[PDB]
Amino acid sequence: KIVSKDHDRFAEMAVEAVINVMDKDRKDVDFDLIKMQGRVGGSISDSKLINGVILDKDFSHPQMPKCVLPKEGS
Amino acid sequence: KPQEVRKANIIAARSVADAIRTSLGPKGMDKMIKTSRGEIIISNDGHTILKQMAILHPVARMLVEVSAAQDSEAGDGTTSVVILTGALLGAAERLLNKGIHPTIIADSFQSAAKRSVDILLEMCHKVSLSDREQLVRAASTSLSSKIVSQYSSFLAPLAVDSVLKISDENSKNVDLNDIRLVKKVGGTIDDTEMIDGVVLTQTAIKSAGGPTRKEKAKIGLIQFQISPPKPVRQMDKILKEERAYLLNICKKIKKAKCNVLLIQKSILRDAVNDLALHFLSKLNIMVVKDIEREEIEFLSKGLGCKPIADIELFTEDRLGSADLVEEIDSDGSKIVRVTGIRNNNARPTVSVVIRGANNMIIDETERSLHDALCVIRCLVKERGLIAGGGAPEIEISRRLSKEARSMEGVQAFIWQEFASALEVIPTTLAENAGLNSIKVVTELRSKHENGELNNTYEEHILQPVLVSTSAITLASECVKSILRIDDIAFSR
Amino acid sequence: LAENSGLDPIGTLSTLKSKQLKEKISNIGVDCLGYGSNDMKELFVVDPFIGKKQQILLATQLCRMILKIDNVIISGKD
Amino acid sequence: SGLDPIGTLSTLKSKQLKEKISNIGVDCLGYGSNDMKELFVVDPFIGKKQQILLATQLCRMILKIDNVIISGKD
Amino acid sequence: ENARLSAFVGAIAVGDLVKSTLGPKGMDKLLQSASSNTCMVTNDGATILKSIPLDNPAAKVLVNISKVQDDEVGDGTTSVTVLSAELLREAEKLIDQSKIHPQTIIEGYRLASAAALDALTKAAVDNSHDKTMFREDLIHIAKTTLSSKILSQDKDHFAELATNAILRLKGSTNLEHIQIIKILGGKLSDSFLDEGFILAKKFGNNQPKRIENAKILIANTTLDTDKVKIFGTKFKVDSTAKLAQLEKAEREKMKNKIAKISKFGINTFINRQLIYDYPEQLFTDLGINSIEHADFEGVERLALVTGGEVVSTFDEPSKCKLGECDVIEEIMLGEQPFLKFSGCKAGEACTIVLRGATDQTLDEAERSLHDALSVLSQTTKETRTVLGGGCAEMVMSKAVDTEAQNIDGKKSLAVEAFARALRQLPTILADNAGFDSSELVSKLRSSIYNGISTSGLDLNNGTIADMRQLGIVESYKLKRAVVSSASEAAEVLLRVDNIIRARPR
Amino acid sequence: ENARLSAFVGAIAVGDLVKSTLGPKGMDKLLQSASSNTCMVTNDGATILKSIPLDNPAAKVLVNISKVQDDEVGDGTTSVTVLSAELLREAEKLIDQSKIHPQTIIEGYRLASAAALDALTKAAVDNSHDKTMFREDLIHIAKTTLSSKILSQDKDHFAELATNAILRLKGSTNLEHIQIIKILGGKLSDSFLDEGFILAKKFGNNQPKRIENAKILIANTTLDTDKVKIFGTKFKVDSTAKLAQLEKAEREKMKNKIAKISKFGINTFINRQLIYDYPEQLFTDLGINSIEHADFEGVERLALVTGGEVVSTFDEPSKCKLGECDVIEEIMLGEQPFLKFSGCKAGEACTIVLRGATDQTLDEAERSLHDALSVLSQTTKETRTVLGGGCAEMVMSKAVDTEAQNIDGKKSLAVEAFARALRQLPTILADNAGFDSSELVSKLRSSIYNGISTSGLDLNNGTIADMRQLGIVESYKLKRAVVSSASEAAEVLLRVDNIIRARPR
Repeated sequence: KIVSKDHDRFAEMAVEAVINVMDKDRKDVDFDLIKMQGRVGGSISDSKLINGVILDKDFSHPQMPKCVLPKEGS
Repeated sequence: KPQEVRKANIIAARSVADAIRTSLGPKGMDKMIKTSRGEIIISNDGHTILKQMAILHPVARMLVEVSAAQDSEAGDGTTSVVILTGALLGAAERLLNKGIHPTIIADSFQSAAKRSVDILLEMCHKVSLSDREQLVRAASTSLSSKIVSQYSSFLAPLAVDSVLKISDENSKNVDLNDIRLVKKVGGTIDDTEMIDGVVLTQTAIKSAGGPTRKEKAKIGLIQFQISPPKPVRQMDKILKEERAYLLNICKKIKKAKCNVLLIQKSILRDAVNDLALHFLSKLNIMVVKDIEREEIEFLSKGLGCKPIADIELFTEDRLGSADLVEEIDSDGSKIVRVTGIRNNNARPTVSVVIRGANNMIIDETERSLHDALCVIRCLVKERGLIAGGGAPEIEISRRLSKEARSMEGVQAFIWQEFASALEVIPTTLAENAGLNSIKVVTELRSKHENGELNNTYEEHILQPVLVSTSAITLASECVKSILRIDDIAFSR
Repeated sequence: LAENSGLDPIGTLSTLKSKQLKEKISNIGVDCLGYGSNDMKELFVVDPFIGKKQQILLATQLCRMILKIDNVIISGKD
Repeated sequence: SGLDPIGTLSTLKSKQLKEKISNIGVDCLGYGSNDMKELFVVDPFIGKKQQILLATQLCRMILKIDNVIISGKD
Repeated sequence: ENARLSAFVGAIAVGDLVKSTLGPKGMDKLLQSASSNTCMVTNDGATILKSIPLDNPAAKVLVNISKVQDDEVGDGTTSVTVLSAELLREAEKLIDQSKIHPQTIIEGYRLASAAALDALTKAAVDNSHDKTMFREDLIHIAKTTLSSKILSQDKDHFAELATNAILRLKGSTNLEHIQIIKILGGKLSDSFLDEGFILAKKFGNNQPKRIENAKILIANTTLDTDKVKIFGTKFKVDSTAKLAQLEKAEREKMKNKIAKISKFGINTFINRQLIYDYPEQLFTDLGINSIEHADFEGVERLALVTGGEVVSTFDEPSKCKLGECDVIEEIMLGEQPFLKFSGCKAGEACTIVLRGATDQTLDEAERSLHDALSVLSQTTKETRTVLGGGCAEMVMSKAVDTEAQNIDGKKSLAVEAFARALRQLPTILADNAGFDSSELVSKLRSSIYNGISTSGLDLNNGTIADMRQLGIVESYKLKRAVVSSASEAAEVLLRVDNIIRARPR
Repeated sequence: ENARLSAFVGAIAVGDLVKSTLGPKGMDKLLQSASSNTCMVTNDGATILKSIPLDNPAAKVLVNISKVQDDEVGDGTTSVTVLSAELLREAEKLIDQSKIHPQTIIEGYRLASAAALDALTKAAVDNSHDKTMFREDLIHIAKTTLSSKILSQDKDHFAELATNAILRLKGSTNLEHIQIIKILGGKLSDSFLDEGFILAKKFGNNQPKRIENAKILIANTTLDTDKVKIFGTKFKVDSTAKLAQLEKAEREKMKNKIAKISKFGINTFINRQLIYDYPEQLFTDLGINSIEHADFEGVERLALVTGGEVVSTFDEPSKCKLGECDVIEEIMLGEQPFLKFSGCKAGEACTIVLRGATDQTLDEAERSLHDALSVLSQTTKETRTVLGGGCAEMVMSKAVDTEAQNIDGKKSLAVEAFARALRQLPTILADNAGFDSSELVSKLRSSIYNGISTSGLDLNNGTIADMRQLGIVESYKLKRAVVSSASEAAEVLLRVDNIIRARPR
C-alpha cells in the first residue's frame, strides 16, 4: 500500500502501546483496552501515539481556555 | 457497427425531410396530423408541423431547433432548410461506402458554406435603407399570400416606417420581440395608430374616481399588489386595521411623485381594492391594474425601467418618463397611449396596433405582418436582395463544379457532391407546381448561362439574401451535429 | 485500379485531373508498378487505339440493350 | 507468486536435506534472494501453532456431521 | 474469467464511449433519458460517464478514480480515461495468453513508467526564460499574502528571504527542502537566510566541535538502559548483581553491529535513543561520532538533501546508500545550543530562522510562510510546457523499447505491451480527426526511432511535420498527471481477481 | 466477407493437424474411418492431409504446395504448412486495425526473405573443413558416374575438368553458369577447361581481332529491315525514286538510337539480329564492335560474368548497368574462329568445350557431364548444416528487424508481422517438449540482440546453451526450401479476395 512510504513512522507507535497494556506476567492483550478511532481527511504523517483517550471536544463556549490550569500546584 | 447505428438515424432523418419536402411552397402538399389529445390541425408551414409532430427520435429533433432558429433569425425558409439538410445526408451515404471519415465531410461543409456566401454576394445587388421605395414593394409582395389584398397597400408603409426609426446604422441584429402586434376587437384594417412611445395590452379603470388621464406622468413597473390581508366596535376595529395598511403603502407613493403605477395580475387574490382607488383619487394618481405576466418582461426593456419587488427598495430612479398620458378609444378599445419617453438607455420601442371586427381578421393579419418584419429585418443585418425561386442555386452549382478541379484529395470530390445537393431546392419547387421535374431543371442551367439574375423581377418575387445565407449556414451545423454522433445510450 | 494498386481511389482521381489541367495536357494513368509520382509516359507504356475504342463501343451497345429489356421471362421445368 | 508450484516445492525439499537443515520459504513479493534468515524475517511460533490447531479442529467438525437438516422459508 | 471480462470488455465498451471524444476534432455523443425531453449534448467525457447509469460493478470503480484528477488538477480528465482504456486492451491480451496473476505484469509497468518520466525530462522546455521579469512578480505576490498576517510589519525583508529560497532550489519544490528553526527572545527583523541543515541540543560532551568530511548513516537501536519494563517477568537469581549482568550480556552482542559501523568507512553515527558510556567510549578510538535527538522528520529531510536512505536494520555490511557533508560547525545562539551542517554533495536546501517574542507569533508565522511559498512555487510546474503533437507521446514509446533489451523472460511481454499502449494515442487522434492511423503512425515511429527527430503529428496538412515550427506545445504537468493517474487506475482493476455483481437499484 | 475467413481461419484448422506433429517429440493424430477398424496412428503430415477429405475449397491450394516440396526433399513437408499457417494467422490483424494492400504485404516478404537468406549464409557452417581430404574425394565420385558413358575411356583427364568446374565457381552451382560447346573434327582427349567464354560465331570484317579496355552493353533491338514479312503491302508512289525516300528517312532516324549508345562510351555492342552497313559503318569511326547471334543463354550468361543487365530498352540516358573486360582475343581452332575473352571483372564461370569426332559423341557427352556435375554440385547443398534449436529461427528475426527500421508506411506493419512468425517455429517446438515456450523464446531474443549469435534453445535442459558444444544442427538446404515454399504459397493466398470451388473429378 501507499502507506509503505511512511511505514517508518507507524513502526514506533506499536512498540510503546503494547508494553503499557500488557504485563509480562500473563502476557495477554485485551481488545477492549485498545481504542481504534479514525476520521476522513488529513494525511498519514500527522498520526501520533497517545497514551490515553482522545475524547474530541470543542470546549463548548469559546471563552474557555484551551489548557487546564494546575490550580495552585494541585 | 458503430456507424450502422448512425446510418439508422440518417435513414430516419431522410424520411422526415421527404415528408416536409412535399409541403414546400404555396402549392405544396399539406400534412394531416392527429394529436393524442384529439386536436386535428393542418397547414403547410413546416415549423408548425415539426412542433406538434412530437418526434421521439433523438437526432431527428435537431431539425426542430434549426427551424426555431430559422424563424427567429431570418424568419423565412423553415421548410427549405429541412430539404437542404436532408440533401447532405443523402449524399453522405455514398461517402461512407468509400471509406471517408465524417470529420472531413463536416470540415468541408464549413469551407463550402463560406464559399457559397461570397459567390452569392457577387451576383447580389447591394441596396441601402435610405431608399423607401424598395422597402414598400418588398413588404407588399409578402402580403399577396393572404386574403387581404386591396387593404394591404396601407399596411406597407406601416412596417417600413417602424423599422427605419430603430435601424440607425451598423445595428447588426435587431430584435423584433420588442415590436408587438396588438389585437383588439373592433375597427378595421385601414384604421391604425403607430404610437411610437409604447402600447399596453390592457384598458383603464372604469370605476368612479379614476382620472384615466394624466399630464407629465412617470410610469413604473411594480410587481406588488394592493389588497387586504388574505393569508363581527368589532366592525370599526377591522376597518381601522385595513385602512391603515392600505394608507401606509400610499404614503411612500406620494413622496416618490408617482403619477401612474402598474399592478401585476393575480387571479388567486384580489388585484386592487376599491378603497385603494378612492384613496389615490384625491392624490391625482392614475392606477392601472390587471397587468399580464407576459408583458412584465416586455415593459422592462422598451421602457428602460426595472421591476420593484418590495416597497422598501422602491426609489424614484426606477420610474419612467412620459410627457402626456391619455386614453384614446376609437371604438370600444379604451386603450392608453404614451408618447415621447425620451430615455437614454431605452430606445424607441414601437408596438403596432391592429384593429379588426371578425376573429379571423386580426389573426391572419398578425401572421402576415410578422413575416413582413422578418424580411425587412434581413435587409437591415445584411444588405442586398436576390430573386427567389431557386434561381441563384443553379449558378452556384455551376461555379462550384468548375472550381472543384482546383482542389486535391478527398475534399475535391466533396465539392462535386455539394453542388448537386443545392439543386434539390429548385427541383422541389418545380415538382410541387405541377411542372415536369427534370424538364424545368434543364431550362434553368440553359438560361442562366447567358443572362445573370434575369422573369421573377416582373412577377415581383424578391427573396432577401440573409435567408439564403442562413439556410446554408444552419444546414452546415445541423448536418455536422448529426454525423458527429457515433452512438447513443440511456442516461438518467 | 487504384484500389488494386494500394492507392486512394478518390485522391488519385483528383490528382490526375489537377496535373493534366494547370501543368499541361498529357496522359497519366494509375501506376501498375510501385513508384513515387505521376508521369508514366517515361516508361513508354502504350495501348492500341483500336483496342480501347472497341471497348467503349461494346460497353455502350450493351448498356443500350439492357435498357431494351424491361421484363424477365423464365419458364419452368417439366 | 506466479511460479511453478511443483517446481518450487521440489527445490525447497532438496535444500533442506542434501545441503543442511534450514528454513527457506517461497517469496510472494520480489526480494533480493532466498534464505529469509539473512533478511531477518521472523514469524511467531505460537501464532503458527494456533493456526494448525484450529485447522484440525475445523476439519473434525466437518467430518463429524453426516446429516444436513433445514426447514423452509414462509 | 467474467470478473476480468467485466473489468475489460465491460470497461472497454464504456471506455470507447468517451474515447472518440478525445480532442477538439473528436466525435460527439447524445445522452438520452426515459422521457427523452430532458436530454442534452456535450463533449465532456466525465459528464457522459457519470450520467449514464451502469449496473456493472467494475465500471463504478473507474468513476471514483476519475474524480481524483478533477480535484487534484482538473485538466485532461478525458485523456485519463482514454489512456486507461488502452492499457486494458493490452493487459487483456497479456492475460488470456498467459492466465497468470497480473500483479507480476503490474511490476513491469512500474519499471516502464520510470523510463517514460525520465525521457520527458531531457526534452522538456520551460517559460522560465527572462527570470528578471518573473523575479519582480514573485516578490510582489508574496507581499499580498502577508496581509492580515503579523509578518506584514516589514514586507521587503521577509519577501527577499523567500525569493532566494525558491529560485535557488533548482529541484523539487516540496517543503522538505526548507528547514524551519524558531527561537524565543528575538526580533523578526533579525531573521537571516542559511543554506545549512540546523539542529538543536548539541550532541556529546568531549566530542570535537569541528568535523571534516562527515558521513551520515541512519539506524535505530537502543544502546543505553535496555529492558524498559521488567515487571511481570519471573526473576530467579542467586544474587542481586546477576540482574545487571543479564543487561550487559544483551548489550555485549551489539559489539558485532558496532564493529560493522566502523567497516562502513563512516566517522559519524546517528541514533535516536541514547548510548551507554562503554559503546560511546569505543567510538572515540574508532573515530565514530554520535548524534542524538534526530527525531523522525529531520531524519527524512537530511537523507534526501544528502542523497542517503533510512533503515532501522542492517541487511548486510558494506551495502548502503550514504550521504556526506564537508564541514559541521557547532555554535550557540539565543542561550540554546545549535548545530550546523554544511558541505553536502549536490546539497540543495535552505533554512529560515525566525525570531519571535512568544510562542503565539511563531505558529502564525510558520503557517503563513507555507501558504505563501506554496503559491509562489506553484508557478514552477505551471506554464511549463513540452513539445507536443505526438512527439513526446512517441518519445515515451521508444524509451520503453530501451528497457525491452535487458528484461526477464516472463516480464518482457508485460513491458513490451506498455509501449504498444503509448502508440495508441496517435491512432485514436488520427481516427477522430479523419486521417489514416496506420499510415501516420508507421511513418512517425520510423523517423523518431533513432535520433534527430523533431517531427510530429500535423492535423492541418494531414501528414507528419515539425511541431517546433508550427508552435504546438502541451503542458508538462498534464503529461505527468495523466500517466500517473492512468498507471494507478490500471492497478486497481488488475489487483482485483474476482468482482462481485453490485446490488441493482 | 466469408472468403477471407475460409482462406485465413479456415486454413489454420488444416495446419493445426500438422502443427503439433512437428519434431521428434511432437504429438500424433488419428485417422478414423466409418468401420474404424482400418485406422492407424502416425505423425506423417502428408498422409493425414491427403487421407482426410476436405470440403473447404480453399484448403486444396495447400495440397499442391506439399507435393512440390516432396519432389525437392522428403523432409520438412510438415514445416511448410506450419510456417504458412502462422503467416495467415497474423493476416487477421493485417485487415481490421491495419488496412494494408495484400500485394504490398507480399512485397514486404520478398525484402525480408532477401535479408533472411543472407543472414543464414554468414552463420552457416559446414563439414568441408580440412578440404585436403574433401577435395580429393571429389574426383573419385565423378569417376563412378562415368559407367556406361563414353567418357569412361579416360577417368583421370575427363573427371579433372569436372572437378575444377565446381569449386572454382565460388557461387551458384546451377548449370546456367556453365557453357557447353559442341564441335566436330577432333578427339575427346583434347578437351580442356577455359573461362574465356568461347562461342562459335565471329563478328566484324575489317575490324581488328584484339580489343583493349572493352565496355560491354547488352540490348535487344532490330536496327536493320524491320517488318521481315513484306507480303501484302501496297506501295503508292509517284516515281520509283520516291519509294526509296521512306527507307532513307529511316536511316536518318537511326542517329537517335546511336547517339544514346555513343554517350555511354562503349566499344562493344551486343545484338541478336543483324545490322545494316550504314549504322555499322558509323560504328567504325566510334570503334564500336557488334556481336551477333547471342541466342538466349548467351544474353543472360554474358550479364552474369560481366555484371550487366538484360533489359533491351533505355529508360534514361547515362544511367544503366555497364560491364567491362580487359582483353577480347579472337583465335581460330578447327578451321573455325573462336572468341576467348580475358580479364573479366569479378567474372565467375567456367566453359567446358567438348570436341568430338561425330554428332553421336557430342550429345552423349553433354548429357553425361550434366549428371556428373549434378553430383558434385549436390555436395554444396548436402552435409552443409546450420545451428538449430531456435538459433537459426531467431537469427532470421534480427535481419527482419533491420529492414523494419527504414521502411515506408504501408510495409511497416507487414515486415514487422513477418518477424513474429519466425519466432513461432521455436515456440511450437517448445510446446510439445513439455516446457514453457514463452520463457525460452523471450530470453533467446534478448541474448542474440547484443552479441552471442550462436546461442540456441536446449530441449533436454530447458535453457539457453551453446549449439556448437551440444552438436545440434539442421540442414541449410532445408531452411531455404521451407522459406521458398512458404513465400510462394502465401503469395497466392493473400491475394485471394474470393473463393471459387474446384470442379470434382
